Amino acid sequence: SMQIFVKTLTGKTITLEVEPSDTIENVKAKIQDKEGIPPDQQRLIFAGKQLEDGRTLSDYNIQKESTLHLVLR
Ligand SMILES: [Mg+2]
Ligand SMILES: [Mg+2]
Ligand SMILES: [Zn+2]
Repeated sequence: SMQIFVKTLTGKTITLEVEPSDTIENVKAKIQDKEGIPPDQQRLIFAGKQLEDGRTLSDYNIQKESTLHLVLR
């Protein structure tokens, strides 16, 4: 039942419920439910790296209570 956090540029904090197997595309689908940003307009960054829609959270060692950064495009 793992939680992660997404911070927008103006400091909003979105809490997501994810599994380490979830893909980044999944995470954007969850963010869309909460914020109303279509997945194609979302950039997610973690530890400096842009995250790719095909990889999973585990593929990036993103664990419980990690913070991802959300920027638009
Ligand atoms: Mg899931
Ligand atoms: Mg599952
Ligand atoms: Zn995509």
